[PDB]
Amino acid sequence: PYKHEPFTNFGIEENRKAFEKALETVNNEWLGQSYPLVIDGERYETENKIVSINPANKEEVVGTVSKATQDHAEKAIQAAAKAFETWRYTDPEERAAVLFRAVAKVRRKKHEFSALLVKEAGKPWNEADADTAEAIDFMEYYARQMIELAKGKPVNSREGERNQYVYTPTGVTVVIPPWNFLFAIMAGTTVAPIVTGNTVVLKPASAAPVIAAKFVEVLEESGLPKGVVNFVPGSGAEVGDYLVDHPKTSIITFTGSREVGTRIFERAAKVQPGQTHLKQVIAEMGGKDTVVVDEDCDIELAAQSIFTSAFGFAGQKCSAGSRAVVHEKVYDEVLKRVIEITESKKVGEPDSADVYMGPVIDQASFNKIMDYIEIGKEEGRLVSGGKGDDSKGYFIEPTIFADLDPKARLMQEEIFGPVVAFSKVSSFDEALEVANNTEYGLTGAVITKNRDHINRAKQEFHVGNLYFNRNCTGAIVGYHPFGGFKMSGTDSKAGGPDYLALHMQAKTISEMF
Repeated sequence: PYKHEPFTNFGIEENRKAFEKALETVNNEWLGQSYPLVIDGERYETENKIVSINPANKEEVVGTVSKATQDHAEKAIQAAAKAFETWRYTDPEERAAVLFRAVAKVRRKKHEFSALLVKEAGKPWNEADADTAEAIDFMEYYARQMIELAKGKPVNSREGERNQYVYTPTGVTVVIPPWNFLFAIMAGTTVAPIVTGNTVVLKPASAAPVIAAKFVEVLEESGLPKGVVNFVPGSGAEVGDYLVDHPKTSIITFTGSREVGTRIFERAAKVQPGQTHLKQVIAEMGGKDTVVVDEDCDIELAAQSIFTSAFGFAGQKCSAGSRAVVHEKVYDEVLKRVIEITESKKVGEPDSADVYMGPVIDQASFNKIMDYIEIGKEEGRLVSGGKGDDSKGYFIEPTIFADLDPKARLMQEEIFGPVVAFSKVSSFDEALEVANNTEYGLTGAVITKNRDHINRAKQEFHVGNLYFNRNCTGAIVGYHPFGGFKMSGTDSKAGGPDYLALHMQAKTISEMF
């Protein structure tokens, strides 16, 4: 019985005023508060801290969170291990219930959760609203999915026996979510194991730990027993490796970079002394996403599709289309039109609805993107943006490079910033060739009036999320399941039908009479 959370229409004055009301509530009350580690229901504070800043205004502290060590991580694993022993026998109805009232708490404070993402992550108003609505969706949808899974799957029974095929919970689950989709993905990859009866150690992205802290609190208020959820933000150097390596860790659910995910996949397979199981890794490892524009297309749609793909949340999306692969017949026109839409938009602090683009997340991220913009001048032609300054916030203009070789670094490597790369092709055959030439297979868009080309792409464009005559940054839970092939990870389709069963192990029960 599921339909998605409607986005806030920011054209109505009645909606615009409520968000304005909510942002000053966050500005004055929610901000600058202090958040401890949470292990087995107990609050741990350290003298050493992670300081969360407003990326649009680098000297406004959003909050200061305690930083965990290898000892705190050790205690978190045991907390979750011990808590698993009872939580795994909890009625699926009473696990889905924790999610249902956690939804209700988030829906009540919808605009102020959104306003915190604005503050902590530098998210524009529509983007921050979409993240919260998507967080709501995950919880609603995974609650309902567990109810359905508790019915089991039918198998054949011979005359004189009763055969049952059911799902059981697995073990301790290390959750490592990213900074970019700070709410939704972290809400989804946290609630999915918990509703399926597993116990969680949550290592939120240190680039944004206040939302996760606020979310952990929401789950404690929702009926979670001590140790089911554990909050341990810290260094991937000390804490991260330790959680992955631990003998009692059963599953790691990871969303982030390819280089980190590769390390995790490799490390988790190594059966440690005292380990009595094989570790499962669920990994979404970003992408390098492609908008194919055919010879015969709606040009306006092609341009609007490239634009939103490239510059939704300053290009800092796993799904972000940093690649424009465009037919020679329409090349110069589509490029002309993309430049017009791009530089008509306003980049600044998201203190109003009309700001389409905010800043990047931090200094390290600012540097990397700025290091990549230099590479684009050596490899292509700068036709828009390329300017950035980190003096008030980490602000970089939406950047467009043209005339790229299909094998250029800018056409191959994840940038996670407001950058597109244009490449001209001379047929649809060559367009799929270049579209398929990266190490990734997350998302892809095709813009075409040609029916044969749609049908061909359905078989031949090798991405997990394939789109026709629209942008490649859709991903709505229950409508478009999300996950990719190749180096985009293990293709675990978040917000689809198969995802909860990935956290569970099947049990066959048979009684001979």
